[PDB]
This record gives sequence, structure tokens and C-alpha cells, in this order.
Amino acid sequence: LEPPPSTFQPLCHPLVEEVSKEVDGYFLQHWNFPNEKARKKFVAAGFSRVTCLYFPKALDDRIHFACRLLTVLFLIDDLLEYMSFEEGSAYNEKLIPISRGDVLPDRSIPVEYIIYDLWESMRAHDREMADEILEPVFLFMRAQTDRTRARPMGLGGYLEYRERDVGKELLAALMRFSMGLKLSPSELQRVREIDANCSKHLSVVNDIYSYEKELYTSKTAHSEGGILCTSVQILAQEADVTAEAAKRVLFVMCREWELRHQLLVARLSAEGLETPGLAAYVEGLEYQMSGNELWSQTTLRYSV
Amino acid sequence: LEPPPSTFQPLCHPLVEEVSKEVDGYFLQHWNFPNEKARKKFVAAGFSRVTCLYFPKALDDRIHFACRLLTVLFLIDDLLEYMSFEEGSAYNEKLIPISRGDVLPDRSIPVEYIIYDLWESMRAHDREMADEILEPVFLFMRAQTDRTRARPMGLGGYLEYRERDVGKELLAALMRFSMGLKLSPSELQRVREIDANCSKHLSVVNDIYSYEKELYTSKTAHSEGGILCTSVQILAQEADVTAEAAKRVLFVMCREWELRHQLLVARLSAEGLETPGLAAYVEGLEYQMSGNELWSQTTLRYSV
Ligand SMILES: C=C(C)[C@H]1CC[N@@H+]2CCC[C@H](C)[C@@]2(C)C1
Ligand SMILES: C=C(C)[C@H]1CC[N@@H+]2CCC[C@H](C)[C@@]2(C)C1
Ligand SMILES: [Mg+2]
Ligand SMILES: [Mg+2]
Ligand SMILES: [Mg+2]
Ligand SMILES: [Mg+2]
Ligand SMILES: [Mg+2]
Ligand SMILES: [Mg+2]
Repeated sequence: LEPPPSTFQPLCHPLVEEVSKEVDGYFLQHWNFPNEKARKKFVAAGFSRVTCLYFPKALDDRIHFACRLLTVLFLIDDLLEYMSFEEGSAYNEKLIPISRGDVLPDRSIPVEYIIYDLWESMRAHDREMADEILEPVFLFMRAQTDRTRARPMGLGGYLEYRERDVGKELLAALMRFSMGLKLSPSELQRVREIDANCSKHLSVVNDIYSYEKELYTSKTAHSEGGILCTSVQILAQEADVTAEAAKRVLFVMCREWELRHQLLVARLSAEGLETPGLAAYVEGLEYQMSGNELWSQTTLRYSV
Repeated sequence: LEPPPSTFQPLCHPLVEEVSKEVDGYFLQHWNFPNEKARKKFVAAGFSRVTCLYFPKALDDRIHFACRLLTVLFLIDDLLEYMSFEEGSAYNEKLIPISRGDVLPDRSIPVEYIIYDLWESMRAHDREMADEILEPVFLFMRAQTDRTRARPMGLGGYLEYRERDVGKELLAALMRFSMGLKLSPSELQRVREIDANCSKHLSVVNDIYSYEKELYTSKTAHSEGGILCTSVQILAQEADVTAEAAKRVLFVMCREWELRHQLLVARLSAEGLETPGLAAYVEGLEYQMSGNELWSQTTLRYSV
């Protein structure tokens, strides 16, 4: 699969090697893997590597929090595939009060205490910015088991839903936390078109590379949790082409979204609305798009 | 607009010039054009040229019938843009029994006697093959004013509907007629998937090139008859990109349909199911696709 040209230059956080060792090591100590094969597969994924590609301008003393959060979320994303919507929702809802810190974790259950300790540590570091990630995470978690996944969707409807399931908002708040980048409500409201555009790119680039993994899952895992929900399948169906053909077409659309990002950024600046905070922010989103692509292309999570 | 690479090479009927003069000449004599500007615009379109590009292997003494039929359908297609759906339906429905020869035309009304005389001349030449064009034409006519045009559609629903509005079936029956190419019902059932795929290519290539014309029409003619119904707008809205962006993506999808045509034909031959008749037929479909594209990218109908 030959990606169409992009003008985006992906960047990776400079501390990626040390932070990946730290965070992978933490999960290898605490998380419950079913066997050694699974432990190796976990390390192969490079969950801290994608985090460092997503947030290359994260502050050095903050990048690890982001790595931990995305790692645990990846792990849960995989667990949900073996559950019904009802079971998955129950699993996720239990972690919400724990994430807030309202409820103590069962220390015999790694997901509970990992989640609890992580969020406590983030609030200890920067309470205001950590709290601003909570609702975006819960919105993502609830989308994961939304019944809409069991209903046919068109492309537009899918992308509207997928903005939640792909965790666009959580990634934005996490990026801001990791960079210590504070924005006003007016600044935030100002870039909503830019956000919505960026989420389609993240979503579809992921869909393109994760399709084979997810097709297999739809055949082998739970009839609800493993359900095939992806732009690749949707376009293949609507246009009556193969999944591989749909990937090639979707990749061209991703590049059109890249062009639109540049246009929207130019226009924000042109109408005198680009603050220094907003400039750092929209550049931040570009790294998310190019980083997501670079990792997705190379990660063993999708290639094997 | 740079079309991506294609391996389909167009071909034009050898008698294109003389048949064009003949058929243009007939319509200039009989059709009620409003003024000299419209007469010139009619000749500028090259309706017999597109017909000769669609059916380059038509029999020398049948190609003119196809030019006449497509020419009158083009003229009516344009008239409908200034009517409500209801008016358009009444207009087309009048012509249906006349096309059958069941009702005599009012000889003071050019569209009626042109339609009557044409179909009578086709039945005189080859009755069985002429009759096989009737219902496909009527299916297309009824799609033209179907209120589904004014209701939301996704890409898949559009392509399904547009198969009728683009006249895929009538073009196929007309192609066979013009070539004297008789296929059995079983043979036709074998290539149904091939037909469906070819329809999407004809549709979207036309949509891409005729978009500027249709956009202008939507803003200036009847709000129903001139309504913008096209994959360019549908994809632009589904993806939230410009019309120009949608065209680029759609063009790549057209090449995917070309690949699929080649795969389906190869499979048909491999299974020992490609009769000599079917071989001629599928090659004929390829000419429609490439001829449609060559004319669309060059006709003054779309560029001015
Ligand atoms: C940061 C990414 C590479 C996204 C890819 C898909 N995963 C699924 C698990 C939960 C994450 C938020 C994410 C959507 C992240
Ligand atoms: C044969 C073609 C080039 C198609 C182009 C669009 N026109 C519009 C008028 C009615 C025709 C059937 C057609 C769809 C033919
Ligand atoms: Mg997943
Ligand atoms: Mg998921
Ligand atoms: Mg995926
Ligand atoms: Mg038209
Ligand atoms: Mg039309
Ligand atoms: Mg058109």
C-alpha cells in the first residue's frame, strides 16, 4: 500500500527510548497478560512510541503520563472485543468513578489500580489540566459500546460517531496537558472546524491500517464487541469495491483533509484570529495526523 | 483536473463525421430550438460524436439510430431542468406510449413525432432488438423525475439510483442493437455484475465533468428540475471537503472500477463462461467507459 504524498513531516518526542522502556516496564510488572506470547505482542505494538509520535512537543516531565494513559486505553480497547455491549459498558463504567478518584480501586485488579494511580499522579502534577481530560475520556469510553455500532451507517454518519470512538477530544486535552498548553474557551470554540477535520484523518488513517486486524476480530471475537465498524468496510460496500481498493481511495481523501487543514489554519490566521496558543495547538494537531500515520504504517499491531 | 492513469483506450466510429452531419441536420430541421444561440450550442455539444465514441463498433447502417435516440434524450434531459418534477413526469409519460407505437403523435409537436418516427424506423430495421430498448428507456425516464432526487442520499444509495438516471440499461440495449449483438437471457445474467460496475464508472465520470454545468443550472433553473443530484456533491458533503476535492477522490474510485471490470472479465473467461458474444459485449462496455471519458473531458457542453 503506497501512501499518496503528504507535505506533513512527522516528529517524535526526543525521550521516546527512555519513556518507552519505563512505561512498557510498568505495564509488564502490573498488567495481567495471558501468556508470554501476549507480553511480547504488547511490547511489539510500541504504545509509547505512538504516544511520542502523537505529542512530540510534550514537556519532558509530562510525556510519560500520556504514554501510560494511551497504553492502558489500548489494552482495554482490545479487551472490549471479547465482550457484549452490555458487558463492555459495565467494564468501562466501573473505571469512571475510579478515574475521577471518587472510588478506591480493588488492588487485586490491575486495571483498577493502574487507572486509579495514573489519574492521581496526573492531578498531582497539574490538577486543572488533568481534570480537563476526564470528560473527553468518558465520552470516548461510552462511544466504544454505543449501540449505533450494531446499526448500518453511511460514511458521514460513521465519521460523526467515530470522532468519539477515536477519542479525538481526549487526544486534544491530553496533548494540551502534555504540553502545558492552556487555551481559553473562546480559543477552543474558534478551532472546532479544524478539530472535526483532523478527527476524520486520524479515524480513516487508523481504519486503513487496522482493517485486517479488525476483519479477523469480527470473525473470531464477540458478536457485538468484535463487530466490524470502519470506513474501509463502509466505502467497500457503498462503492462495491474490495477493501484494498477502498483503502486506496480513502487515502486520497485523507490527503484532501490535509489540504483542508492547511486552508483552515491559513484562514484562522488571515481573519486575525490566530493566537500564540492556537498556533501551537493547530501545529500540535498536524503532528497527531502525521504521527498516527507513521506509527500505523510500521507497527506490528497492524502488520501481524 | 488531471485524470489518473487508465489502461482503457477510446475508439470512435469511422462514420462519425457523416452521421453527425446527418443527425444534427435532422434535429436542426425538426426540433423546436428557441434561437440561433441554442442551435449553435446544440451543434457544439457533439451528441453524435459521443454516440460514436460509445458504440464505435456499431454496424454502419445502424449507428445513426443510436445517434438519433441519444440526441433526443439529451435535448429532453435539458428541457426537464426548467420543469417541476410533476411537469417533467407528465412530459415523459406522454412519450412512452408514443415510443411503443401505441399512440400516434401530434404532428404539430416536434418531440412527439421525432420520438414516434424514430422508434418506428428502429422496429422496421430490427423489431426484436428495438423492442428490447423500450423498457430500459422508460426506466430511465421515470428515474429522471423521481422525488428520490430531492431526498438525502449517501454514496451507495446514489449509485443505485443513478444506474437508472444515467440510463445504463438503455445504453446496453442500444449498444447491442447498434451492433446486431444478440445475447441469450442466460448470457446477460452472467455479466450482470459487470454491468453494475460499469454503470458506476459512466455515472461518476459524467458527474465529475458535468458538475460545473449542473451547479450553474441548480442556481438558475427550476429548483426541482435543476436540483443538484451528483456524486460530487454527495461525497463533498459526506466528507466535508470541497467539490474539487471530491472530484479528485472520485476519479481514483473510477480507476478502481476499471480494475474491477478487468478482474471480473478475466474471471469470466477463466471459468469458461465468456462466449464470443459476451467477449464482444464486455469489450463494448469498455468502449462506453473510455468513450464517455474522452467526450466528457473535451465537449463544450461541459467546458462552456
Ligand atoms: C493514539 C492512537 C494511535 C489512536 C488509535 C486507536 N486507539 C484505540 C484505543 C484508544 C485510543 C484513544 C485510540 C483511539 C488512539
Ligand atoms: C451517453 C452519455 C454520454 C450519457 C451522458 C448523460 N446523458 C444525459 C442525457 C440522457 C442520457 C441517457 C445520458 C445519461 C447519456
Ligand atoms: Mg480497537
Ligand atoms: Mg476501538
Ligand atoms: Mg482501528
Ligand atoms: Mg443532465
Ligand atoms: Mg439527467
Ligand atoms: Mg451530469
